[PDB]
Amino acid sequence: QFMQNTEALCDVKGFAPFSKDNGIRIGSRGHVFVIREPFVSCSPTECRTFFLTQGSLLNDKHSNGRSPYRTLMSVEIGQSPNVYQARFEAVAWSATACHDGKKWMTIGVTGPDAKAVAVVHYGGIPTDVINSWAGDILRTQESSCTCILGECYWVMTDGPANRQAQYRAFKAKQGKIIGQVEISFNGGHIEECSCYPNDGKVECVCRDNWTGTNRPVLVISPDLSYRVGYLCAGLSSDTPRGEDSQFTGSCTSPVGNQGYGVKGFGFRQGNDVWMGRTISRTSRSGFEILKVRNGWVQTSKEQIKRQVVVDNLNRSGYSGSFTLPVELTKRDCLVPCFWVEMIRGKPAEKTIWTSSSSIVMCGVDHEVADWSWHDGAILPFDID
Amino acid sequence: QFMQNTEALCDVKGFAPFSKDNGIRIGSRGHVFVIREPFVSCSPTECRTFFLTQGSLLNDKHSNGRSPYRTLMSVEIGQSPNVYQARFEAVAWSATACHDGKKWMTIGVTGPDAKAVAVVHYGGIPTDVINSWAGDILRTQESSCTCILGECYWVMTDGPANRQAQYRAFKAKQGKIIGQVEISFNGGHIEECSCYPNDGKVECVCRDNWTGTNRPVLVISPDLSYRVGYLCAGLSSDTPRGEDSQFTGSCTSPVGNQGYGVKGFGFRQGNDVWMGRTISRTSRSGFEILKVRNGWVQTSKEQIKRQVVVDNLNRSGYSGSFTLPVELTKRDCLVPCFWVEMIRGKPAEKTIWTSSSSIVMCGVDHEVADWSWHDGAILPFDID
Amino acid sequence: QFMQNTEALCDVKGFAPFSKDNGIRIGSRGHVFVIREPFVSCSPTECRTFFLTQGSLLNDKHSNGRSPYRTLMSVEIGQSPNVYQARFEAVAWSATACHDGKKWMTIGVTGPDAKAVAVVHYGGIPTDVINSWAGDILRTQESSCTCILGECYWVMTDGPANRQAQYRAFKAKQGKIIGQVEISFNGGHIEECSCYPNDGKVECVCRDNWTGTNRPVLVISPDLSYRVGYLCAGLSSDTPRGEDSQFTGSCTSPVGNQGYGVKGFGFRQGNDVWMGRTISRTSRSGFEILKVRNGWVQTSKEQIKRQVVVDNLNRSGYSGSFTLPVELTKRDCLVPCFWVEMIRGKPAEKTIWTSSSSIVMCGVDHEVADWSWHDGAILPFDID
Amino acid sequence: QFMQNTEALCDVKGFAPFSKDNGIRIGSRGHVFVIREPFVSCSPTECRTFFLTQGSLLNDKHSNGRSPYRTLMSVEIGQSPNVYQARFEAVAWSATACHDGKKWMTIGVTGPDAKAVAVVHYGGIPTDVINSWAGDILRTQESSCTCILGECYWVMTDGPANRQAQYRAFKAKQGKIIGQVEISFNGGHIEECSCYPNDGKVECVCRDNWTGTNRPVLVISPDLSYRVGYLCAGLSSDTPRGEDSQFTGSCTSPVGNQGYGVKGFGFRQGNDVWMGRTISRTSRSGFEILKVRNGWVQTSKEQIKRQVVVDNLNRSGYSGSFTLPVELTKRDCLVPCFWVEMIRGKPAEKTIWTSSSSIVMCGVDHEVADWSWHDGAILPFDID
Ligand SMILES: *[C@@H]1O[C@H](CO[C@@H]2O[C@@H](C)[C@@H](O)[C@@H](O)[C@@H]2O)[C@@H](O)[C@H](O)[C@H]1NC(C)=O
Ligand SMILES: *[C@@H]1O[C@H](CO[C@@H]2O[C@@H](C)[C@@H](O)[C@@H](O)[C@@H]2O)[C@@H](O)[C@H](O)[C@H]1NC(C)=O
Ligand SMILES: *[C@@H]1O[C@H](CO[C@@H]2O[C@@H](C)[C@@H](O)[C@@H](O)[C@@H]2O)[C@@H](O)[C@H](O)[C@H]1NC(C)=O
Ligand SMILES: *[C@@H]1O[C@H](CO[C@@H]2O[C@@H](C)[C@@H](O)[C@@H](O)[C@@H]2O)[C@@H](O)[C@H](O)[C@H]1NC(C)=O
Ligand SMILES: CCC(CC)O[C@@H]1C=C(C(=O)O)C[C@H](N)[C@H]1NC(C)=O
Ligand SMILES: CCC(CC)O[C@@H]1C=C(C(=O)O)C[C@H](N)[C@H]1NC(C)=O
Ligand SMILES: CCC(CC)O[C@@H]1C=C(C(=O)O)C[C@H](N)[C@H]1NC(C)=O
Ligand SMILES: CCC(CC)O[C@@H]1C=C(C(=O)O)C[C@H](N)[C@H]1NC(C)=O
Ligand SMILES: [Ca+2]
Ligand SMILES: [Ca+2]
Ligand SMILES: [Ca+2]
Ligand SMILES: [Ca+2]
Repeated sequence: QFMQNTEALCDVKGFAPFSKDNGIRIGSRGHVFVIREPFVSCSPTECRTFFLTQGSLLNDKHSNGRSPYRTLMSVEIGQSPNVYQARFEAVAWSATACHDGKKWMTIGVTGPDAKAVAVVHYGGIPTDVINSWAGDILRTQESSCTCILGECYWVMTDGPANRQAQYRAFKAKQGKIIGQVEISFNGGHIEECSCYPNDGKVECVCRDNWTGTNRPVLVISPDLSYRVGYLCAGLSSDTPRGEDSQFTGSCTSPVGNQGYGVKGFGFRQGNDVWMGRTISRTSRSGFEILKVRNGWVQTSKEQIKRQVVVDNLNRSGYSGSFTLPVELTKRDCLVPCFWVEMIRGKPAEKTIWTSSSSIVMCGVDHEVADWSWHDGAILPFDID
Repeated sequence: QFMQNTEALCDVKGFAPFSKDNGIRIGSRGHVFVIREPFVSCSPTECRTFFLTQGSLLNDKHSNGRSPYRTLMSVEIGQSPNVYQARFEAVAWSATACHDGKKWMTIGVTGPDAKAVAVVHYGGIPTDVINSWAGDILRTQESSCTCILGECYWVMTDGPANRQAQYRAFKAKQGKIIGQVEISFNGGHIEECSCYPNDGKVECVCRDNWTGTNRPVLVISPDLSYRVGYLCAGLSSDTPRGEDSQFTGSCTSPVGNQGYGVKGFGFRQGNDVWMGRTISRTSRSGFEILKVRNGWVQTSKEQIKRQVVVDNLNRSGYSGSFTLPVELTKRDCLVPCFWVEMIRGKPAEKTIWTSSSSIVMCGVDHEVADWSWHDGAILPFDID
Repeated sequence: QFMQNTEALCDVKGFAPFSKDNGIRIGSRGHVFVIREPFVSCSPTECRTFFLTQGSLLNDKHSNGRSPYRTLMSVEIGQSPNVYQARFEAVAWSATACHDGKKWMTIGVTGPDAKAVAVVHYGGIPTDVINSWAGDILRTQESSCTCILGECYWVMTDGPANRQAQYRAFKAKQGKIIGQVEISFNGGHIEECSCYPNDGKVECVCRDNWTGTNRPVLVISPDLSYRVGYLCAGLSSDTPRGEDSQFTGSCTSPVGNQGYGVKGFGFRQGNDVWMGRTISRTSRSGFEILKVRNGWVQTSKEQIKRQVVVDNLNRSGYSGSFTLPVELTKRDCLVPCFWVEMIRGKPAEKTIWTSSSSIVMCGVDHEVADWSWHDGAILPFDID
Repeated sequence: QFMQNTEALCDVKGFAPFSKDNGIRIGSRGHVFVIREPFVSCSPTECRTFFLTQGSLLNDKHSNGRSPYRTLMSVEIGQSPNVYQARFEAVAWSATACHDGKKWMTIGVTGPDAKAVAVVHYGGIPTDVINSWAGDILRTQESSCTCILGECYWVMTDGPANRQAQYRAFKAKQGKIIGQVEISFNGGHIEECSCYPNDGKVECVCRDNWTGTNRPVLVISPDLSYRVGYLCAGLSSDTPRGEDSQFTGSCTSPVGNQGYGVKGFGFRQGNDVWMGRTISRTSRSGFEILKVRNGWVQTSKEQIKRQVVVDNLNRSGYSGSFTLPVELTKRDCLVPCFWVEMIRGKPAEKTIWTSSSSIVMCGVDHEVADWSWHDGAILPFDID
């Protein structure tokens, strides 16, 4: 049976802690991959954490830091990314994964920068390929893809990381690419889309790495018509970004004139929006989630909820979205969840290596207090 | 199929050894979580050990000792709480878990002391939340919850650990809270209830951490009517406690005028009772189980059985109750079992860390000899 | 479905290598239990290796050598007895296990020498108990028990290890003891029986630790009538033993006037017999298997086959029997298999610890060449 | 259900990366077997990596280098050959394995050089044996065997490694040998065949270790009629070999007059051929795959595709073939895949040990760019 995933996303008032893997703490002694770019995706029976290894273990000389050793692997949600619980998925230095109700689809991108290859896998074997079409680091979401009615959808970019690039959406059935579309977005920039199903469409909130401090939004229909623009809200959710009091929103255009960025996410809540962001404006530190009234449709600054998940003295990193399927929840709507990556090590910290751990939160019908579920590893390590 | 668990508890004459995990011994070299608060709960197909990790491994610098790293995880009964066999359950510094016949329900409490959040999980995803209602360390059983006819029941406390607090019982179906009751117990104190099903009711034997050296008893009906009082028996089963020869029982009121306490358990046996206690009156050392004639209904001192499980030269700790379901036993009654936690390390011992291991015993129809299945680890460890 | 196991044992011409776990070699670096007394038993879907741990790991200070830490655990056949693949079965310093077609039955004996308790487990929970009836180390086979038509059978001893003791056979269904018999064997001694099904009976070949250099044989019928005596063959198969040229067989009585012994096995082959023995007469070194014409029924010295499995420069240890069920083989007969335990460490070798590894061989229809699949570990280890 | 595997092999234009296990990198710290001779084979539900351990772990003193410790084990494709994920298959210093749709068949050869024994296992138990028929290292493919319509086929050699030997093909059903044929190949030499199903036949491409720099080809029909010769193509694919510009092909006879060799593979593509080879002509370094027009039927030098997988500065080793079954792909043809073994350590490198890791590629309908997915371990290791 294919998962329909045609339901509305649930409207939620707060987010509760789902899991914490403690991967780095455990890796001081246990056998745990150096990783980065973790993400969560669910099947009808379980949620799993996916991650890009460096082909090396914490506290080993090989952790010394797009290589040909990076692989996509997965564990059950809340397990550390440890060697002896890991399932191999793909050769990959960029990836996305999702389940259609019947099997896991994973996409791993590997190969040379000038001519990369994305291998689509379905049920644990390779089934199709997409080669780079613009010759400049073909790359993808680093979070869950989205499956509706047995067809799965994802976004890729090829081109410069800091100026205009090219963006395509793809649709597959049972691991075969059956459609694609080029997304026209002159002046805009899309990287590392965080996508989820809502009302029979794929809604993605992405990263502008060129000039925008606000985030791109892309809404794809099953026939690959789409709409694209920027998240309307009058609060900026990229990093780096400027102060909220100097920010004016835009539904159409990049605002803030700053480079760089970080993968993040948001969720539509009718006309409102939940948006995540690092607490710091200049560095990947802290993590808060804000609900903004009419923030999906207008340049609103009307904050109605805020929750802190990692405090501002502690490192954060990427964040991303996924949903709980109704075959697990028995709800009439899709429950929205997110993860946060907490990066440790170089160059900010004096270590030879870099890795991350994660925390996962899911939408519930009550507000939840602020706290900090930070990484908690004690650096440097023995190897340093 | 839901488990009925409407049967009488079996009347048993002695307890036989079920498992011993040797977690600390194995942790001198293997990759094993620092834990405390282990417990056992069964499904129709297996028994599992649940435990609260410290987000760190034995013999690692992170084991140096309510943190945001503590997690609830589980293994099959008698496996050490090791990294590579562990199943992740919840973010938690207090917990309870049980199976309804179809899936595992777990509850993990995390967050700040002033405003904690308990996340209910069902079949490995979050499904409901209970926030602190009194603002002072919302907390729960640290042992098995109890499911009857597809509805599961547990006890929580919010308030002071050493004076009057507030106590509630909750009922859920498929991970959704469908009822709750405040337990009126003015002058009494309830913590860390050890509960089991008997004759279509939930019977719990708890810890009074305020003034009582005797244990509270709470009997909850499926409609959330209840009765509450103290275990009648004229022998005290908390620690610390006074000498038995200075003790007089009470069915209604705390006796002994001493603070502090330890999680323990008892089982009704018609009108008699099996009660566990540490052998020492002043410290968590040794473990014995006593059967007292009419001890459930009267202030009896008539001991009819005694069995030692850990001798008085060796550390003990918490203990708790669970039952074997009839779909495993094919009996006409629910078999009563208990576990004992054996704590090692600081402050009693000169180590930087604290953890525990466990032994599990089940009720049988013959008396079993005394012995000592103690922890057996050799301290200090390399890290110390 | 219960396994019938009513078929004749296959008549076999040689034995082929099934598995080798390399447990000690791997334990120089990996996380592997110190063990002894390994054995193999099969279900309709797989063969497993069972073993008695010391509650400690190789190369750790706890391996420094009937304790309360010993446990029965199991892995798939040919896996090292490593922590992260092990299934917990029982608290045990002596054990037996077997499958009835539906579930695993295990028996673990633990407790004090004067008053030990054997806990019967069935499908991973305790289900019955046998307490010591003579007050002197209740003990059992250390190899597979035998199930026929859904009823399982095993042998136990209680009493002195070096003079007359007492011996009982037990029958269980679904983990409940439904029958027992005392085996009258005045002047004889039975320990550590190696049993298998043949033609709807249980045939066991045991160890005489009192005066015999020949092995006891016990044949039990489903109704617990039995016959008992000694393996007829005019070659001695215990260790220690005398030279074959000074040996005369007996069907009825212990021969050779020597103490001590080692667990071993034999298989009836119509009127012939396969018998295992250490190659050395004085120490547990080497391992050979001999087929003797009419050796089951007469004091024959007519050797018709010989195969070496461990050469005489290498350590051996216990050996034992099990059979392959027809639901795995699709044969019309039960295939006979054996294992050999290869003990390493103290007192023979200069180490602080003692453990073993294993090799498993199964009966085939062709002769197989001699070789040596010895342990191969390099002692002492780092810990020594 | 038996797998038919009667379909044509798919005609493919390039090969995409399936997996990379990073076994040596991970083994610098993790618990990973010293191996060599890895290979991949698939069932209807998954692909697995098989490998011959040395009965020892990387970075341990036992890794110090046909022993009686070598075993055949397997993991899921892309897992390192680590202790705690490994499934035991056979005692083996040479091996082959394949699935018939219902169960795994494995063959492990062990024993003395003069009189080796090959044990056939089926569904995880031994089921038949083949003893050496020529008394000189009985040996087999070190890659996948081939199953068609429920019958499985493989090739073995017995005799000298460097002059004329003897070669047989065998057929089994459910682990029982039901047929065999001696392959007449006077003047030729066959070792380490790489076989796959194509159009209801078994096509194998092998290693000539006597005089040929070209590879033998053997095509076996289900009734054990066969044809044998050499791969026609006018490019040599063994190592060592001469320059392509001095090479003329032959369909019938060994060409190049050089000894030694390396296990490799090729795939028929109608009348064309994909052939793998090391990039170096003198050493096992680099790996490229070439498609040659009419290379199956004529001495063609017409190269139409080339892809590099390991560059020529990096070590390679053995390579081999397998196919994806239609029950995984839902295609109308069998997808061709190969693996490459990347050997590290002595004598080329200054270490006490030798092991390998692997990369796996599968046939797709687009060309894929050149890259290098080399081993990447940093030698020497701590133990050296
Ligand atoms: C980590 O690596 C440092 C840099 O080494 C150099 O750069 C790398 C990329 C390689 O090409 C290597 O060959 C070069 O030597 C070292 O200088 C340093 O020793 C390393 N540190 C530790 C603790 O292993
Ligand atoms: C264990 O920790 C001891 C105390 O350290 C101090 O307190 C903790 C809570 C942290 O805030 C830390 O920053 C402080 O330094 C140490 O003094 C001691 O080194 C540690 N021992 C070992 C063996 O790791
Ligand atoms: C192994 O143990 C040796 C003997 O120790 C003594 O006997 C044991 C049974 C215990 O009671 C212990 O308390 C006694 O100290 C030691 O002398 C020796 O250090 C140990 N060796 C190693 C390498 O750990
Ligand atoms: C590795 O082994 C070297 C050679 O040792 C000798 O040869 C082997 C086959 C055995 O017979 C052994 O008994 C002999 O001693 C050693 O000389 C060397 O120490 C070893 N190296 C390390 C680092 O373990
Ligand atoms: C190459 C552009 C890309 C998106 C901005 O840079 C990413 C940014 C990163 C970052 O900002 O942390 C690390 C990513 N692993 C990297 N992606 C790849 C494929 O290299
Ligand atoms: C906070 C009061 C509570 C019950 C008395 O104290 C417990 C006692 C403990 C103890 O007495 O050993 C340790 C428990 N982990 C702690 N519980 C929590 C949630 O912190
Ligand atoms: C206690 C008598 C018994 C049988 C002879 O001794 C056995 C001999 C042993 C041996 O000879 O190797 C080791 C066994 N683990 C031991 N059994 C127990 C339960 O201790
Ligand atoms: C014995 C001849 C054989 C085929 C040429 O040599 C092989 C070559 C090898 C090699 O060339 O790398 C290593 C193999 N493990 C070895 N096979 C066996 C069974 O020893
Ligand atoms: Ca930006
Ligand atoms: Ca108290
Ligand atoms: Ca004897
Ligand atoms: Ca050659």
